[PDB]
Amino acid sequence: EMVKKITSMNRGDFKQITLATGAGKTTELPKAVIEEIGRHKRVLVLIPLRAAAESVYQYMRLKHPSISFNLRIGDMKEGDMATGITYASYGYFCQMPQPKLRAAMVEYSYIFLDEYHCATPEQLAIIGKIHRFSESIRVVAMTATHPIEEFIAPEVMKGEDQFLDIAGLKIPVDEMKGNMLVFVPTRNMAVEVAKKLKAKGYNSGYYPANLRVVTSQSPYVIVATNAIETLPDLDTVIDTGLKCEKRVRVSSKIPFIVTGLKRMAVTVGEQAQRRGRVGRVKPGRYYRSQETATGSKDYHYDLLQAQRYGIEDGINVTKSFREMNYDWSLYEEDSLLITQLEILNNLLISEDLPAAVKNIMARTDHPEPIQLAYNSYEVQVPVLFPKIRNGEVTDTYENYSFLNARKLGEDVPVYIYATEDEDLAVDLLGLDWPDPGNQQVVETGKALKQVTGL
Repeated sequence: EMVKKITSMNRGDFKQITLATGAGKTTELPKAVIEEIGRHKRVLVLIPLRAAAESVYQYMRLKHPSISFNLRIGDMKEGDMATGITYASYGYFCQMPQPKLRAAMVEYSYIFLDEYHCATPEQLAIIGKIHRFSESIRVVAMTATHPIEEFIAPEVMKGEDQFLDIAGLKIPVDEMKGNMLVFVPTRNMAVEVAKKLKAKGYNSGYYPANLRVVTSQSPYVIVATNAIETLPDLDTVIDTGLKCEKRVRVSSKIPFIVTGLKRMAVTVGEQAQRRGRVGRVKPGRYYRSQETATGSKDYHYDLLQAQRYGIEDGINVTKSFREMNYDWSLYEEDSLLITQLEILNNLLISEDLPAAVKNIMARTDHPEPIQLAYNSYEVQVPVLFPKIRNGEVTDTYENYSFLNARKLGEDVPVYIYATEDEDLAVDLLGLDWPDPGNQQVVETGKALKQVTGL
């Protein structure tokens, strides 16, 4: 039925498709579109995960031997002209330079965007990069967006006397005749307060081989992280409603960009994963905490990692994102931070990147190679900041391949981009970030003070 909606479209129109019925919104809708449009025509489907693109590819070449199917999760294909439907990852087209990306994308009758709501750096790069020639393409963006009892589990006050201590959540002792699953933010608590249940008397386990031995005996009470990737006869769910995910702080004073792991609330979909862990077998329970699960995923960190894919081509990934989201209306905007990340994206690409630094990004194991690109405007040698452990300065450092870095000492560098832990060392060692020495970063700073005021 939605086929004649999709087949109304000219080159230069976009549609958002909400419906996600059956085991394949991304399987059945393009099938129906290529039935109507013809097997002589190439159709593109873009899937976040590499494995999901392969899984859907295997299933569709099996259910449908009349229609041709193609997989693109690896290396580039030059002059690629496969005539059927193509299941590809976003990372695949993220290899492509802008002439090649254009040359690839105009060759399709339709381009289907699957699970745009994940907002991975490869996703935000692609969707922003294709909107640059939005006039030449037909773009369709689709998404997904037994009894369970609701109680907001109340927070435990310090020094307080039919309840048990579960990381500051009030859950009754009577619910320890069942089988319960604890969701926690810190990668540390799932070792510690999971040990505590065993130190209280409750049979417990953390986050494969250790899981199989733990799962068999009862009562079982497990503390776990975000691993949907079901469960042996799960009775009850407890949720702290929080997670540990990356944030980006922007300031007009050095360091301009600060990033790191932070305790933030989950989304509605990410909560539905926690709400939907029990129930299917028998009517189970749900105990969340007193924080609102957000409507959208806060993507601003991934948007920063996304800027890396615009450097070689000279594309402002953040500018390209802003305009795409004005036309297509895919995501929620924090106007101020988006506006702030843009001026930094003007700094990032204001100059040609030095050939040496352009090598280091490609071959290193640094989790944030973008940090090297931002700091190259002020620093010619990367700086090893002493690692922070349990909020305190250590003697340990990060050994990252190809960095050729200088250890901090007391010499504090002029950094445009820093980490919370790097910023904390400078607080705690009793030290100060110096002022900008390069005028282009001065210019960016003046601009960021201006855009916060309004």
